Amino acid sequence: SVLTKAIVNADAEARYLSPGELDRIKSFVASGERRLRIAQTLTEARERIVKQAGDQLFQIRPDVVSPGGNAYGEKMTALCLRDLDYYLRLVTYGIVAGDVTPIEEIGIIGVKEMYNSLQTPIPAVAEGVRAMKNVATSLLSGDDAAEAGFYFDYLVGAMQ
Amino acid sequence: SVLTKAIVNADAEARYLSPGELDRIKSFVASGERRLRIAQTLTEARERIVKQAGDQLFQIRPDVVSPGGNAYGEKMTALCLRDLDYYLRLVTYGIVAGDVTPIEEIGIIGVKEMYNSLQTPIPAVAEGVRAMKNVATSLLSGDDAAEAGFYFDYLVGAMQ
Amino acid sequence: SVLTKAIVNADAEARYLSPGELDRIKSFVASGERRLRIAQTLTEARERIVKQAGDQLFQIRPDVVSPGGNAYGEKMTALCLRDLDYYLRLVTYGIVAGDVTPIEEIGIIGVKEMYNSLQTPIPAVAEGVRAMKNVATSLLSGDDAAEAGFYFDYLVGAMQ
Amino acid sequence: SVLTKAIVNADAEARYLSPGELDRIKSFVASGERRLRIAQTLTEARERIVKQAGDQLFQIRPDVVSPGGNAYGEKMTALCLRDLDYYLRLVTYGIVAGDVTPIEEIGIIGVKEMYNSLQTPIPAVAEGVRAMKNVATSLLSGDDAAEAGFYFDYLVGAMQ
Amino acid sequence: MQDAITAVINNYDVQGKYLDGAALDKLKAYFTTGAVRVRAAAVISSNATTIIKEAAAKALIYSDLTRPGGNMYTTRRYAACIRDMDYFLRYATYAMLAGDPSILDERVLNGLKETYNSLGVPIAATVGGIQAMKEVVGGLVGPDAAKEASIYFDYLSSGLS
Amino acid sequence: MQDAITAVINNYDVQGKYLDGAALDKLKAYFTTGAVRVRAAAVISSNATTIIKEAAAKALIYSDLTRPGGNMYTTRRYAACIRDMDYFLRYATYAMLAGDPSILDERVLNGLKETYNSLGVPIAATVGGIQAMKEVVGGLVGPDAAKEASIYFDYLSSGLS
Amino acid sequence: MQDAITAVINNYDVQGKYLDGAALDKLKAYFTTGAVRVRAAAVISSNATTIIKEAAAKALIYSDLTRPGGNMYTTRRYAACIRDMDYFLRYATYAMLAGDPSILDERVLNGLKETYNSLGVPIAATVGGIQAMKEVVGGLVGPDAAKEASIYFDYLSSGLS
Amino acid sequence: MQDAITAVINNYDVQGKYLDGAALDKLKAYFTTGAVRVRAAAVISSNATTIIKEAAAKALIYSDLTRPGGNMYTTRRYAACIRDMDYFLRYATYAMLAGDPSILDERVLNGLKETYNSLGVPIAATVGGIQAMKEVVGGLVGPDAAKEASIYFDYLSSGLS
Amino acid sequence: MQDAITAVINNYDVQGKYLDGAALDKLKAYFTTGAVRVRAAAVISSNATTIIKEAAAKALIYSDLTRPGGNMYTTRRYAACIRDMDYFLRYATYAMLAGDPSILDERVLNGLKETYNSLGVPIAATVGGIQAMKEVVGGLVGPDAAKEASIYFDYLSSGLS
Amino acid sequence: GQSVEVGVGTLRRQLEHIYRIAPDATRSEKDVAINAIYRQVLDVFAGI
Amino acid sequence: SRYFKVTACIPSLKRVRTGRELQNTFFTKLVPYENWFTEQQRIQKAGGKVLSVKLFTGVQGANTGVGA
Amino acid sequence: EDIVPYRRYPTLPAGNYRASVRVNDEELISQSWSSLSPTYTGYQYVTR
Ligand SMILES: *CC[C@H]1/C(=C/c2[nH]c(/C=C3N=C(/C=C4\NC(=O)C(CC)=C4C)C(C)=C\3CCC(=O)O)c(CCC(=O)O)c2C)NC(=O)[C@@H]1C
Ligand SMILES: *C[C@@H](*)[C@H]1/C(=C/c2[nH]c(/C=C3N=C(/C=C4\NC(=O)C(CC)=C4C)C(C)=C\3CCC(=O)O)c(CCC(=O)O)c2C)NC(=O)[C@@H]1C
Ligand SMILES: *C[C@@H](*)[C@H]1/C(=C/c2[nH]c(/C=C3N=C(/C=C4\NC(=O)C(CC)=C4C)C(C)=C\3CCC(=O)O)c(CCC(=O)O)c2C)NC(=O)[C@@H]1C
Ligand SMILES: *C[C@@H](*)[C@H]1/C(=C/c2[nH]c(/C=C3N=C(/C=C4\NC(=O)C(CC)=C4C)C(C)=C\3CCC(=O)O)c(CCC(=O)O)c2C)NC(=O)[C@@H]1C
Ligand SMILES: *C[C@@H](*)[C@H]1/C(=C/c2[nH]c(/C=C3N=C(/C=C4\NC(=O)C(CC)=C4C)C(C)=C\3CCC(=O)O)c(CCC(=O)O)c2C)NC(=O)[C@@H]1C
Ligand SMILES: *[C@H](C)[C@H]1/C(=C/c2[nH]c(/C=C3N=C(/C=C4\NC(=O)C(CC)=C4C)C(C)=C\3CCC(=O)O)c(CCC(=O)O)c2C)NC(=O)[C@@H]1C
Ligand SMILES: *[C@H](C)[C@H]1/C(=C/c2[nH]c(/C=C3N=C(/C=C4\NC(=O)C(CC)=C4C)C(C)=C\3CCC(=O)O)c(CCC(=O)O)c2C)NC(=O)[C@@H]1C
Ligand SMILES: *[C@H](C)[C@H]1/C(=C/c2[nH]c(/C=C3N=C(/C=C4\NC(=O)C(CC)=C4C)C(C)=C\3CCC(=O)O)c(CCC(=O)O)c2C)NC(=O)[C@@H]1C
Ligand SMILES: *[C@H](C)[C@H]1/C(=C/c2[nH]c(/C=C3N=C(/C=C4\NC(=O)C(CC)=C4C)C(C)=C\3CCC(=O)O)c(CCC(=O)O)c2C)NC(=O)[C@@H]1C
Ligand SMILES: *[C@H](C)[C@H]1/C(=C/c2[nH]c(/C=C3N=C(/C=C4\NC(=O)C(CC)=C4C)C(C)=C\3CCC(=O)O)c(CCC(=O)O)c2C)NC(=O)[C@@H]1C
Repeated sequence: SVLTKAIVNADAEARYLSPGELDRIKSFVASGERRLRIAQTLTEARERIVKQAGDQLFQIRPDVVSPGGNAYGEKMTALCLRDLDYYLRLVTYGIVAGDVTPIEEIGIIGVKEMYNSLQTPIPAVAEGVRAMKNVATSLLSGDDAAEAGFYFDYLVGAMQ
Repeated sequence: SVLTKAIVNADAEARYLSPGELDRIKSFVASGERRLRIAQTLTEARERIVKQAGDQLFQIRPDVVSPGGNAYGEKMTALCLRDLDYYLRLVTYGIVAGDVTPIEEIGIIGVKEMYNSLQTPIPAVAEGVRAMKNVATSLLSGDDAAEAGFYFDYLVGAMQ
Repeated sequence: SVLTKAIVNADAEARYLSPGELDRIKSFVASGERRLRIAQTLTEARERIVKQAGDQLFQIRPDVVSPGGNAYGEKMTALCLRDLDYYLRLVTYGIVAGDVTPIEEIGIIGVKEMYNSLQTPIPAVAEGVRAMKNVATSLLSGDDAAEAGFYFDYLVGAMQ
Repeated sequence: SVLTKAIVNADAEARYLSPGELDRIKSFVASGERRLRIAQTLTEARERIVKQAGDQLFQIRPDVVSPGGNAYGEKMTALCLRDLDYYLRLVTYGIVAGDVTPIEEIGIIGVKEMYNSLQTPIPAVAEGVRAMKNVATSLLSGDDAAEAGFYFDYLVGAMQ
Repeated sequence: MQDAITAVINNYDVQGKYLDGAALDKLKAYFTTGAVRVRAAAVISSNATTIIKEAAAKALIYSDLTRPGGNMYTTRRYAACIRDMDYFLRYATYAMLAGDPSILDERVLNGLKETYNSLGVPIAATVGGIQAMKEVVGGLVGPDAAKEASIYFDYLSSGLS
Repeated sequence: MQDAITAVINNYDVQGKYLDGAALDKLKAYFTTGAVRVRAAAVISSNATTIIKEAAAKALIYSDLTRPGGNMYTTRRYAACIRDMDYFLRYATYAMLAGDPSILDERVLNGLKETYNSLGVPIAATVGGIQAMKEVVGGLVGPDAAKEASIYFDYLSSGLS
Repeated sequence: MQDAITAVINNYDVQGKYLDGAALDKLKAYFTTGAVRVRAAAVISSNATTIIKEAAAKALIYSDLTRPGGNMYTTRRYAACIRDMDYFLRYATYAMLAGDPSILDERVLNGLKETYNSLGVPIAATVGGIQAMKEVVGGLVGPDAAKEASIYFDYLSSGLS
Repeated sequence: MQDAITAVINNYDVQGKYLDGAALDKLKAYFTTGAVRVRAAAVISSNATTIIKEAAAKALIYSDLTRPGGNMYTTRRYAACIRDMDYFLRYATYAMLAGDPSILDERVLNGLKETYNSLGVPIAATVGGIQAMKEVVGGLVGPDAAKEASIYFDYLSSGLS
Repeated sequence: MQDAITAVINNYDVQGKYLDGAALDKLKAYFTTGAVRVRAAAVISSNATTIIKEAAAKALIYSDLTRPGGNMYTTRRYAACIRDMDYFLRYATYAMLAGDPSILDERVLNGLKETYNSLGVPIAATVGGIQAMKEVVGGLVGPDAAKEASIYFDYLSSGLS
Repeated sequence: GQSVEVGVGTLRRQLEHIYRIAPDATRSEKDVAINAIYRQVLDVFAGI
Repeated sequence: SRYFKVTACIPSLKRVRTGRELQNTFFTKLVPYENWFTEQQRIQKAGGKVLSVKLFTGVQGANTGVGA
Repeated sequence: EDIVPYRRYPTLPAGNYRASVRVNDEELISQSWSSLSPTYTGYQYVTR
């Protein structure tokens, strides 16, 4: 989280937390209630977001649901939907944590070898994440929607 | 400033800025005019805070203005008051910058070696700075007083 | 000592002793009886140097035995005298050793942190050791005194 | 051996064997029976080769079997002959291996300090190895003579 | 290491679960405790040397530890002991900020007892100094953060002991 | 390196002056344009590889540079050029975020002209690729930060040329 | 490490013996199967990623290991497991080429059991995966090198178990 | 480096000559002044920080060097300049003990000039400080070692200028 | 480590005692034998390789150690053995010069027994060789330093065994 | 007058970091520390 | 091809370093045979303690396939 | 043992400061390692 990042940066120089690294903690604790509300709101609409994002992803890239596609078949599409649910959970984790830090260890480092050895389209996963971002921003206020879209764009660059 | 500390980490890790860095920059930039108004009062009371700080410092320990003291003599006392004015200026710089980069690069690195060469009591200088903190906090609203007290606290901690 | 440091570079280079190291050790063992007589005279007289050094140091800087000074208390001045006794002993050890490494590993490296924690005037301690040097050389012959003063002003230099 | 060298390089670069390494392995396995025949011939002629090499070495350098010679005397000469037999065994080992790795680990590294401690002439050992090579090539076909002489010249260079 | 938020996130990720109200109240508690920790941390930063100068006086110095034959004897050992003491103070501050002793376990207690046994350091004396700083910090910070500060010093003392 | 705030603070430190109305006006001028810089930076970070792809396709590739004997010929040189492109983009993002060209002056432009002259790199092609990523950046970021992002790309192109 | 030739050479050099008929027979026995080892190694190198993919599909994935709470859970742990499997494949190929499990003992099995115990790695699942890779390799290589490939996979599985 | 003795020894070894009357005369000339060099070196070692402080007071501080815009200004530059003065004093002591400016050329003078030009250090002010420190050292040592101590300081000043 | 002088100094510094008559007598006893120690060390340094050569000829070589199956067989292992012999000789010379086995304990025997156990080196053969150079050094040095030289070789043999 | 940057930079001490590895301190910090090793030894000034 | 598994405790007795230095003092590490000599001898030249060693990788017979 | 190396710019060796500042952070790496595809340097332009 932001606290972990600041503590790591301070410990690396063997000093105490400067004032420049305390106002950020104050801002983080101030925005914590809004971040928790955003994460709970995203968690309430988890199934609708996943289904709608999957529909948009399939419309945009029908090749994946084609015979030569990684997600060809009912169970292969269910696995894609479960992966989208995993990434939505990771996004809500990042939003509550305030820093993206856990998401790196959870699902972006090694994700290239994930989808390479599973032969899955990483750009298709990116499009699915973008559809999830659209569905999420459709159910939030402007500042909450922008705050969630920051982490969604972070994932879209992270599997890039 | 906050920008320098948020950019040096990104340059060290060879990556674009993380969302925690972005929204910490938003706390910093949103608090900008308030930071300016906080620093303006201390500049208005520049030569008025230093005089009261000197009296409290000399009341707490008068031996520095004693014949065996480092500040004995009118010009020696004037030099000490000028150093206190220097540190007040650095405190205003740090308050407007939002971090401690200017204060650190101007007046805390090598300060121990230089004051040891001059044989000046560093613990005495710390109390002199704390008197400035009290005088400054007497002239500000509570939240702004705490905000400036964070930088005075950092100076006192780094001085010892 | 001499054999220790020479053996240090000898083992660093993985070789036997050079002729210069050998004749240097030869001169060292040649000067041994004079060194022993030096240290013997000081350890024999050890107490008068301690008390006269304390008196001279307090005369030069009475602020240490002033109310805001580090040496108020009979037991608190006893600690300063015991420190002087310690440093006189280390001077005798260095005199018999033929350089200064036991002195450094006993009371030189870390001594600045030592006295900075206690907020004791390091130049005042150096003044005390210097005043110790004069009353020490007062009880020695012309050539004995210079040899003792070499280690005494070594301690004076190392304290600053 | 060639297999050992190829596997070591492949593991060091963290990859499978290169086409060149595969081709050299194929060539070595093709030449294996010829190498076995050459080694069998040298093993069968091990004693006469050692005797003749000792004879040429003694004719070339009588000083070694002179009073100021390392191999002066019957048992000092027998030790030199046993060393020549050891080198013949290692030469056969290298010829069957296809490289010089066993040869090295067995007698070439440390041999300089070996004959320095024993005060034995390394150039004289090289000359004995050369007369040994002449005797060995006297009992082999031209291609096999060249193949054995490559290892013999490797040994001659190693004693240098 | 891991703060409260990261610990909760990791514990829920290990089940693969979205965050619920039970973890939400725990996060709310830390968000309520945020300001007092920040205010308490700066005070310790300002009075770090002063805090050390009293715990050492009340627990270590003026005893056989500081005399010849003591572990704290000689300037090198005294400087090392005070540097260790500052290490404990700073990492206790980090633990009190992060709301978890994970960093204390990761960066201080790991191998410290074995190194101290190898070097002859008095574990009882170190625990006494840690408790002395705990008393001093509890006095300085006030009722608001005294317990929170004290629990990590107790954690360090228990880990060493 | 320095940003706008540290630049003004240092510029008054060198004169030994307390910060006044002009300095605070410069500071508030930096603060008011804050959010556009981060939104440009976040969009740029999300669209980095697309920017490099579009810049290469519209400024370098499908030419004699990629054909044999050219500079960009061979996979090694192509990877080197794309890495340099990404480097320039990232450091221009840093300069835009900091509001200062000093980061580019120290960590990018220093010796690059002479090194490219020694290695045979096409400076005109480099400037064209820089302008290409500047165009794609102005397109992506929108009206909020397109101009601000454009100034530092122009700075890099001018420093190289 | 050591191959068959090096093993014979060291077993004779420890006795200080010239090579005799028995050692010649062992050397000839190794030489008679050189080409089949080369072709099997080439096939394995050409199909390394495919063998790992089908081995993972048959033994590891679609289970609790890839779910939360599984050792294989999360992309980092998954890539660690598959990188270990590729290590197993490459070192099995090395052992098959050299005709000796000395390299397998030296660079793979040494401490791997204790490492997996400390990390929580499922030894049974790893054995199942390596056995699946052995089956796939035996299918791919053909009759000429099936047993030669399978003996070193069984050696690795026995060392792990 | 080399002293007078080593310089004569090398100057005779280059001709392959045994020591003659002239070499013995030079050696005797150096030997006759050994004690004064040791006394001056011990005095300088004892008064090292005091000499630096008075040199700074007479030559550097209370000027534009110590105000905003001076090279001495700011704590880091103050510490750097005093460390430079300490280096000069130590190497001057080495030169006086060795009776040869070869150590000054090898370990002090090379690189220092253009290093100061690149850094912006005022060479004239440094030379003036070195000369004032020379005056203080000559005052402390006495007539016996005054000129022999002064000559190496003039060597340093001439090498800088 | 420590010599006789430093050992006495530390043994009194730990007790907080000045140098008394007993310490002066111990120091005088060490001082009276200084020249003979220097002579023995110079003789051993001048005759280093001869001592190791004769010790090897008397205790190690012409045995099963130098033949196949031996630990000292092969040029590399023989080099290791004679390098160890030379190190034992030089450290014994240092111990005899310093009048204390502290250097032998700190820089020779620390972990050497377990290292030889792990490597397979013969402890009894090494002890016999060490006794061999002990005999040779005792023969070379003469009555003056024979016992003092021999005591540290005995110390090395006792520590190894 | 000469400012802070006119001295020996102000960027070379900020730009230098000390990485330990901290054996039980998370894959992200471990990867950053390892990437620093590459950027130091085998230049890789992109850092990856 | 031989890697010792060694464990040492090096006490710093010259500087009193102010930052970290725990892993630098107490550490267990694999070291190759080629450099273990200099590593051990540096350890004992720094007043260190060689608590434990292991052979780990190589064979104790040696003299072939060893000096790679 | 346990920290990654970094740029230093030493001071003590009397010229090592300027040598270090020149060798790193003032001069980069020329002379690309491979000798297979030399650049003919005649095409600096990408006009189309
Ligand atoms: C509370 C006052 C204490 C005190 C101070 C004291 N200072 C000096 C002399 C100097 N102080 C400075 C200071 C600075 N230079 C910088 O760049 C900065 C950072 C902004 C500072 C703070 C300098 C350079 C000097 C040297 C003189 C000069 O400025 O030209 C003195 C005089 C010492 C002398 O020998 O003349 C004193 C007494 N003394 C005390 O006792 C107080 C604790
Ligand atoms: C939008 C869906 C895309 C897609 C996906 C797809 N995935 C699989 C199989 C797996 N996916 C995972 C994923 C994860 N494990 C983790 O730890 C994380 C981080 C939280 C993730 C995202 C795993 C482990 C598997 C393997 C099976 C299992 O879960 O046990 C498949 C099936 C592939 C197959 O060969 O059967 C698919 C198709 N496919 C698309 O076309 C979309 C782009
Ligand atoms: C109150 C002081 C007590 C004491 C301590 C003491 N410690 C040492 C030496 C070391 N202590 C450490 C500690 C740490 N390193 C770390 O990184 C951390 C956590 C971040 C810790 C806690 C280490 C590594 C050493 C060894 C290296 C060094 O000296 O720096 C010593 C010196 C021992 C010696 O002389 O060899 C002392 C004296 N001694 C007391 O009496 C107190 C109880
Ligand atoms: C669009 C790309 C153009 C191009 C580039 C090109 N560059 C190289 C090689 C190097 N580039 C650098 C760059 C830097 N060093 C630094 O310090 C910085 C800033 C911090 C930069 C940007 C360096 C050091 C090299 C050489 C070492 C290396 O390869 O990493 C090459 C390779 C040339 C060769 O093979 O010799 C190319 C091709 N070429 C084009 O045609 C484009 C216009
Ligand atoms: C008479 C020779 C006997 C013998 C010895 C032998 N020793 C080794 C290996 C080592 N010896 C050392 C020695 C030292 N460590 C130290 O710190 C110092 C002083 C600085 C010494 C003298 C060490 C560390 C090793 C291991 C690394 C190395 O080999 O250099 C060996 C080699 C064992 C092997 O082949 O692996 C031998 C053979 N062997 C005999 O048969 C004699 C009795
Ligand atoms: C005396 C001339 C000056 C002075 C001294 C002073 N010292 C103390 C307290 C201590 N001094 C030591 C010293 C040493 N420990 C060592 O191992 C060595 C090396 C041999 C030394 C020199 C220590 C450890 C202490 C702490 C108490 C203890 O020994 O257990 C004090 C008391 C400080 C206090 O706060 O009570 C004083 C006053 N004070 C002066 O003014 C003189 C210049
Ligand atoms: C064909 C079977 C597959 C395929 C290929 C494809 N390539 C490009 C474009 C380029 N390919 C290269 C390649 C090289 N440059 C080199 O120096 C070397 C080493 C000798 C290689 C291999 C380059 C430089 C380009 C860019 C254009 C240019 O050469 O100037 C394309 C076009 C991509 C586009 O966006 O237009 C394609 C399609 N595509 C497939 O699907 C096949 C598997
Ligand atoms: C994969 C089939 C199974 C599995 C494995 C797994 N391993 C790790 C971590 C490590 N694996 C190693 C491996 C080796 N050490 C060696 O010396 C060699 C030979 C060169 C090997 C193969 C090591 C050292 C580690 C730790 C360091 C590292 O990660 O690189 C993990 C990750 C554990 C973690 O998250 O910390 C995993 C998952 N897991 C399964 O479920 C499979 C049965
Ligand atoms: C012969 C051409 C030259 C020569 C040799 C010579 N050697 C010795 C004694 C020894 N030689 C060895 C050699 C080896 N041991 C090994 O393990 C290997 C690797 C296979 C070799 C080569 C050894 C160990 C000895 C010591 C005795 C023993 O083995 O038990 C001597 C005797 C020296 C003495 O002082 O007695 C001699 C003379 N002398 C010449 O003149 C030739 C040039
Ligand atoms: C002091 C009287 C004046 C002054 C000096 C000043 N110097 C530097 C920086 C450096 N000085 C050196 C010098 C040496 N290195 C050597 O090895 C030797 C001989 C053994 C010398 C003399 C070097 C190399 C540097 C650069 C590295 C460093 O800064 O330490 C500074 C500061 C540089 C900076 O801030 O970056 C200063 C201020 N300044 C004055 O005002 C005096 C006139």
